[PDB]
Amino acid sequence: ETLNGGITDMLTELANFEKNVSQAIHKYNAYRKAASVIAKYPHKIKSGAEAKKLPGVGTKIAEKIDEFLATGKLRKLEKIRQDDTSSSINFLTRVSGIGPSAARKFVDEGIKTLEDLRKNEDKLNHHQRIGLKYFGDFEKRIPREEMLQMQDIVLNEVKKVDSEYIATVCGSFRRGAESSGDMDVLLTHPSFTSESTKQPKLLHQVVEQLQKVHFITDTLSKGETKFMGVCQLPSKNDEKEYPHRRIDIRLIPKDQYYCGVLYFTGSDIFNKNMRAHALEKGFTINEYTIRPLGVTGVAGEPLPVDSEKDIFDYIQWKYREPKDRSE
DNA sequence: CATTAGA
DNA sequence: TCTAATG
Ligand code: NA
Ligand code: NI
Ligand code: NI
Repeated sequence: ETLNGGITDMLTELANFEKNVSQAIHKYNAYRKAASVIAKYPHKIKSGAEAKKLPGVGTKIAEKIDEFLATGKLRKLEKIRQDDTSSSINFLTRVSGIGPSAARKFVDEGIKTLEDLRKNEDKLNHHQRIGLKYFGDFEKRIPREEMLQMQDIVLNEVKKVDSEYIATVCGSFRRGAESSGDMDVLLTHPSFTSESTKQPKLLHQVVEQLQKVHFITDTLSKGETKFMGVCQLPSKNDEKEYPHRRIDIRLIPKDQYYCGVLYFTGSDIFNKNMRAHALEKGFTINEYTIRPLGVTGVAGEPLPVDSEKDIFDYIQWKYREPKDRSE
């Protein structure tokens, strides 16, 4: 957590680069397990040789570790940091819609910057285009103050359309966060579950709703179970307009809400820990359900859930307010 | 880890 | 169809 920092950080710096600027899936894959295991080791790596005893640690990384340890740097680490092409790749990546593949592609073309990106707006797809348009807002944080306003509106229309609608704004927001990065909206309806062969319109209704009243302004990707867009708060009585903010709505079988609800609510660790618990308590938890464990090794049979409580009761745990779902 | 776009 | 990119 801190005695192997410099090792874990450089190593990750190492991993990410092969992953991105290079196409070395394995190397990359190599750098991460080590940085993973060099992470769990309870003592101060004092030498490569020392490290080396590790699993996944070979001659290459170890050699590396000696250099880092000896001198407070790595050349391999310094050259790349310096490298313009590689730089650029990391940057271009920042364009929502922009992935390593395309970032590499734009580069060879000579598209390095932001401006280079604009000047060839033609070269981008919708997504990337959108992203291009809202790069500054895109990167900005979401004050809960606003998260407050946002949610308001959204349950509003949701309701408006059909009163049978269940919207919940999940994630860090849900957990009290003073700030967020995009809103996540969990959506369900009775009239939609596990079997009941869809009702794409269900999602459909609501997205339309939001646009209709101007909350929704763009479309990043619209599917029959997963929308992904952008949004904006009606810029007041002037002098102050709201920054474009990402958005995502998702339909779900009413019979698997809460797990997902629970799940998407985190925290990652809260989840992981609770789930870990369910295991002892003879259960299995995941994003869509809750099945009791059969000694045979495993088992199935999704237990009925009506609320965040049910899952709790099941694994006979203390109800934890989302506030305190931190871990 | 699944959904969407896209070519 | 596969491959990319988001979450
Ligand atoms: Na990106
Ligand atoms: Ni368009
Ligand atoms: Ni979200």
